[PDB]
Amino acid sequence: EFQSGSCRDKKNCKVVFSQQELRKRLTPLQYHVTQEKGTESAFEGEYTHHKDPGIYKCVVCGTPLFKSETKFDSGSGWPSFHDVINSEAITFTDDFSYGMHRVETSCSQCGAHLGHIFDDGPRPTGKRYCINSAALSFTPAD
Ligand SMILES: [Zn+2]
Repeated sequence: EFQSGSCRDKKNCKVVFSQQELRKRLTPLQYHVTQEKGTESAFEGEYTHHKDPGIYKCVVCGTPLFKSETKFDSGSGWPSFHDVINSEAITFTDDFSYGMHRVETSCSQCGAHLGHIFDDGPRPTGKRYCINSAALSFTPAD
């Protein structure tokens, strides 16, 4: 009666890298977050206080995820966006850890763990995509 598994669990990701390639190409924190559903510490991420115009992509596979124009300061300690470039890029699953309910967000293309989505976001969506800095790469606007 709930949603579970990324495309890695289902062994049907469109993009698959070997763990060996990812160990070299990602920092230990980026690897832990995206590959082991880790969470960076509050305010650990470069992109938390970062307001330059551009596009944030999945740090693993490069799929575009978030526009700078939806980024906002949630005071939470992690990057926060009120919308996604398009929802087909995200796998939403139910997270029941710690005796609470949250919706985890993962990349639908490679399965990377990104973060969570909450209902305390600003207008116009009311959504907060709460995303690890270490799950993202940033491409500055032209
Ligand atoms: Zn990805």
